[PDB]
Amino acid sequence: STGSATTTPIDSLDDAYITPVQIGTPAQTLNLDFDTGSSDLWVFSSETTASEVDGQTIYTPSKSTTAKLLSGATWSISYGDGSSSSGDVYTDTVSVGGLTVTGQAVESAKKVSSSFTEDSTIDGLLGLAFSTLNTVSPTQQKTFFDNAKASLDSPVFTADLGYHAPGTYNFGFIDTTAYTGSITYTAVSTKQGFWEWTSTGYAVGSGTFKSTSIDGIADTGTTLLYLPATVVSAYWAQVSGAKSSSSVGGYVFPCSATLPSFTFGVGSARIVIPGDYIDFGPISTGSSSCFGGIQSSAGIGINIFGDVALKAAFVVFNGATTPTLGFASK
Ligand SMILES: Nc1ccc(F)cn1
Repeated sequence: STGSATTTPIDSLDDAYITPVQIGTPAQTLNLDFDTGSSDLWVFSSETTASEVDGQTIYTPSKSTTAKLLSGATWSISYGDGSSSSGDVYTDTVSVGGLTVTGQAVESAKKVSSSFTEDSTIDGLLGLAFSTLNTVSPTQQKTFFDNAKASLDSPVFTADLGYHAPGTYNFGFIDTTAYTGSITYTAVSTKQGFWEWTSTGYAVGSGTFKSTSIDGIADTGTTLLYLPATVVSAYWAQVSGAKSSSSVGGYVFPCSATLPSFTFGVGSARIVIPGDYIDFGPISTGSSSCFGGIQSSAGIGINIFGDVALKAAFVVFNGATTPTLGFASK
């Protein structure tokens, strides 16, 4: 079997991507944030605190003839940005563009933090990292990918995020028309539960490539590219007027600048992120100071190849016996 769904940026800056997911019987379509950095499938629901719901579409388990309460199961999750959610668990039918999973754990939110409330376009998340990070207690649950894997034509899923454009999440196959050249595969460590790999280096604009090992995770759930301080300092040094701002919370640059590109290594292969992908618009409405898309990972504890980097490439999350990552230019 295979699945294919269109993923769409939530706004003009590509702050996040939403993909419609069908839940329950009859189908309840919720727009979820597919996150290769987490492992909980959670949704806004009929159980979410009224004041915490502001425009999102909710899942009503009582109206699904296939929804079953998972006795005594609860979940609670905290994310890198300080956001969080928690609640109870149902098992229900979940389909992503023609690919169906019966008995998939759907975590119904009883509480969501202010950032989820404020984001009316995101109805919940669909975790695509390794099931070892799933928060369901006392019995840990599996991800949508983990449950569908045995059935897929190939044990893979692909991310093809667009820059100010629609894109695709494919399950079970590799669309050879969606990329140029070849897919270069690289080793994955699942010890932290993430799609963790090692980049062979970087280049800033037309500058010389620095061969250096950068350990990080392929994370579609993180908007920006988070790299070591030395690397990020080398990038922003090429932009006139760029500076690290403690009040804003990162590197800022004059909105009138034309940003240099950023290249990262995948083995001998190179993925080029055009400069425009690194522009995250005014720091505050009407300001001429803009927020950078490449930020330091010094406060995080891990380098993050988020949407900024991934949207420059066709990405294969290969769930074979020994999992690996594939990257191609497109
Ligand atoms: N890095 C993040 C932050 C929030 C979220 F829901 C997922 N990933």
